[PDB]
Amino acid sequence: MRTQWPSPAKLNLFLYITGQRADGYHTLQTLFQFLDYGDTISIELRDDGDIRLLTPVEGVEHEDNLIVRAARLLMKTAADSGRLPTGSGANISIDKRLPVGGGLGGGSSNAATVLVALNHLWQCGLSMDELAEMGLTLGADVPVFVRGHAAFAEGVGEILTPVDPPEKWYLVAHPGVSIPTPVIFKDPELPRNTPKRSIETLLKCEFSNDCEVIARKRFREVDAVLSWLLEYAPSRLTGTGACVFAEFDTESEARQVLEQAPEWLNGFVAKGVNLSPLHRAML
Ligand SMILES: Nc1ncnc2c1ncn2[C@@H]1O[C@H](COP(=O)(O)OP(=O)(O)O)[C@@H](O)[C@H]1O
Ligand SMILES: Nc1nc(=O)[nH]cc1C#CCNS(=O)(=O)C1CCCC1
Repeated sequence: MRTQWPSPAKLNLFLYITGQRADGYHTLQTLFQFLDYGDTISIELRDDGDIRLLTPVEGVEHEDNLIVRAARLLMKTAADSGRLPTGSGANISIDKRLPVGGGLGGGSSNAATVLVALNHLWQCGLSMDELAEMGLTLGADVPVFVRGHAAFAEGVGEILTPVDPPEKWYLVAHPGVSIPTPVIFKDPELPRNTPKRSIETLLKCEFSNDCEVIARKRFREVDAVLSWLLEYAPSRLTGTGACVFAEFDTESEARQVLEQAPEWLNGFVAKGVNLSPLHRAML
């Protein structure tokens, strides 16, 4: 039997950088919402203990792939606590719609979907807390996807308070440039002093992304996409870019703007989701 599992994108609806820890990571205040749009991961169980990703992700080696790393990490954690039925393995395939890189979190979502699916399929019985703890070792974005709810995130992104932001419609655009996440976070001029504020304050304040000014300055393609969208709707960088999104109250308006968009915006339209499609599938 094959099972299929959603791997949704996320948006950072706002993002404030509040400081930096000694190990390099930044402490932030951000608001995660899923999109009802993303990759689909298909899994067929194996009985020989092997883990095989059958569909390569462009530019990613098999053992570097967050899909394989998640699966191996669950297998090692489960086997070390006696929670791995003998012979547990998997064949994994992905229909990948999310850009590799871009701020939509596709790789982290892939890892989270694999952790959740294989925990169920192999019957490891790991708790949400346990999966999120292992997920954090694969990326600071992974716990929000594991836990499955829109959330106000503090710390480095793993301190998650569920909130239900309005589920807007979004035109998500991908500028034609790859921005490595470390470039933004290493920039001397990145805000790392935005005051830490309460969720009420942040919900009433206009949403912004502290990384946007640097992404726009350093990558002309991002500035171009943001300038175009800003004529139609509130629009912002998500993550550290390059992806930008525009927010609409209705599906109709979002799709009309996308119809007008030059092809170099590389756009799609999707609705916000406060419950992850992964967790809606798990019901
Ligand atoms: N299954 C995967 N999907 C996407 N990227 C992956 C995957 N496995 C490893 N990666 C790596 O992670 C990076 C992209 O991660 P992703 O979460 O897509 O970033 P972003 O948040 O910028 O979209 C790439 O450098 C790539 O090498
Ligand atoms: N806290 C971090 N510090 C770093 O130095 N690197 C990565 C970090 C992370 C994280 C949680 N994911 S996130 O989406 O909220 C974040 C990633 C893109 C922009 C916002």
